[PDB]
Parts: sequence; C-alpha cells; structure tokens
Amino acid sequence: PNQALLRQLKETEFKKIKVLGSGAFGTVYKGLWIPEGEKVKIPVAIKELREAKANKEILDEAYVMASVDNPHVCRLLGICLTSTVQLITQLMPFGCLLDYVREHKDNIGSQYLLNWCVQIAKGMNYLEDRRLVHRDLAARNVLVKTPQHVKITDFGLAKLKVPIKWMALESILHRIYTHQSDVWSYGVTVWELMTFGSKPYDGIPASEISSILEKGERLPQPPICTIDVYMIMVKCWMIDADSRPKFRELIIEFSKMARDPQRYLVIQGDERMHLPSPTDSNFYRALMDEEDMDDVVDAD
Ligand SMILES: Nc1ncnc2c1ncn2[C@@H]1O[C@H](COP(=O)(O)OP(=O)(O)NP(=O)(O)O)[C@@H](O)[C@H]1O
Ligand SMILES: [Mg+2]
Repeated sequence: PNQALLRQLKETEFKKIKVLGSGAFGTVYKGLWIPEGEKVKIPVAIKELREAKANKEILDEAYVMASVDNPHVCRLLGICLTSTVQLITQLMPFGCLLDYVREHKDNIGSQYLLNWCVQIAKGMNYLEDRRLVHRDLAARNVLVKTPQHVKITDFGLAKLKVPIKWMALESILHRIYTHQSDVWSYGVTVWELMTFGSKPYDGIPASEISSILEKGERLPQPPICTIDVYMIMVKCWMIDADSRPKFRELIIEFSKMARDPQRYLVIQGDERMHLPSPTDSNFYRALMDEEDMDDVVDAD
C-alpha cells in the first residue's frame, strides 16, 4: 500500500466553512485548505466522523481508501486524526445524484439516466476487482462531478442506523456483506434514479422490510421503465445472491440500452433532451473535469 497517496493534514492547514449534510457515519462540510506559506484558499470536502479504533488501525484502512484509482470512484485524499477523524476529499459543487435527479425531475433524459447506471456499475466493478465491498451504495452516495460524470463515494466507512431499505436480505438477516449484496443495493440505486429520487418502500417501517422481502414483494416498476429495465432490477433482488447479475454484466446491459435509449425508457419529451454537444462537453471538462474518463455511450 502506497502511503504517498494519503496526505496527513494538521488542523491548522484547513478550516470547515459550511455544513453540506450528514448521514450515519458523520457530517460533511465544505472546507478550505490553505497550503503552508501560501495565501490561496482551496475548496475541499471534509467529513467529520461521529465516533471519534487506534490511529494505526484507522490509518491502515485510510491507505486503502486513498489507493482507489478509477474515474467513477472518489478517492480519499487526506486525513486529520485528532480527538476526531476528519477525511478530506475533492468537493463536488453539483452534490449527490439523489438530490440532482430530484431537482431535475422534469429535465432528465433517458440518455443521462442510462449512462449514470453504466458509470455506477463501472465504479462498482472496479471495487469488486480490488476485492473491496462497499456496504452502503445508494443514490445519496453517488456524487455528480459533472452532469455527464458521476462517482461512487464512501465505500468501507464501516471499517474506521443501518440502511435497511438498501440492504440485501442476507445482510438484513445475518449482516453478511459481499459483492453480490452490493448488487442488491445497486438495484435499489437504479430504482431511485428511475423514479427521480423517490424513497424506497415509502411509509413502510424498516422493521417490516425483511418479512415483505421474504413474501416476494419488491420495489414497484417505475413509470418510465420498460419491462426489460425492470427485469434487471428484479434480478438484483433475487434471494439467491449468486443468481443476481454481476457488475461486469450490468455494464454491458446498460451500455447496450444507452445505445437505443427510447426503446428502454419512456420519458415525456425525451426527444427534446440530448447529451451535451462536443462543444458543451469540452467546456465543462476544461472548467470542472480534467481527469481521464471513458466516452459516454451515445445513441445509434
Ligand atoms: N465530496 C462531496 N462534495 C459535495 N457534497 C458532498 C460530498 N460528500 C458528501 N456530500 C454531501 O453531503 C451529504 C452528507 O453526506 P454523508 O455524510 O456521506 O451522508 P449520506 O451519504 O447522505 N448518508 P450515509 O449513507 O449514511 O453516509 C451527502 O448526501 C452529499 O449531499
Ligand atoms: Mg455518503
């Protein structure tokens, strides 16, 4: 494990400026990094974990989080260990994908929806290749770097209030977490995207979820989803973990759909919605996204 990928910060080097939100593991702040001797203030994201393990143990798993290198996975950049644990990552002005699809509920075309599914599956496939299990995949944990480029965040924060409605049944009943339970959570994530950010099992108590799942009930077909798309989601929620799709296969299936998007999603006014022109993509990347990344899938 290359320790050069993780910078240890002193509390004087940075400052938390504004709360962006919180979850089961901590509170996220927009912050500023001031490099020693410089007068510039560089925006960063800072997550202060709630618990506040020995430092060496934490630091050991931080190195792993800092070692991920994939265009669709957020890398841990720095850490500050004191009376609390603070994690430094790149700040994402657009915020999480869950908020984004809610705010653009009437502006989002099939090409974006299907490409996001592809990118999320690419990020998860990379984690599986690293033999790393996420355990907390959800639309709230996908960040928008640009509308054309999303990234998975917060994998393995357990190491270092359980999300029952995203969890595989075997995780609920037995706290077993695997790549195939990550696939279940991927299914729920895709459902959140396709419903433009609806809450899964709305109005149903968390305590009743396992019995509902055992009865064979699942999240309902989203109004924009054709049966082929919905069957993929349903396959992610099969009781037998090994009969669920693999992330490798999901990349291929959603990439195929992205090439003929109106055949797979039905969205009012979809023809009036395209992926950005080369001109607009070039501008976005120049200003916000210089990193390398696979081409988005365009319609045939
Ligand atoms: N790097 C970031 N840049 C900008 N906003 C961020 C960043 N990381 C997190 N956020 C936002 O901060 C919110 C709170 O994050 P977080 O503490 O990870 O809780 P959560 O992901 O929503 N739920 P949980 O699954 O329990 O961690 C997220 O939902 C995002 O909206
Ligand atoms: Mg999160």
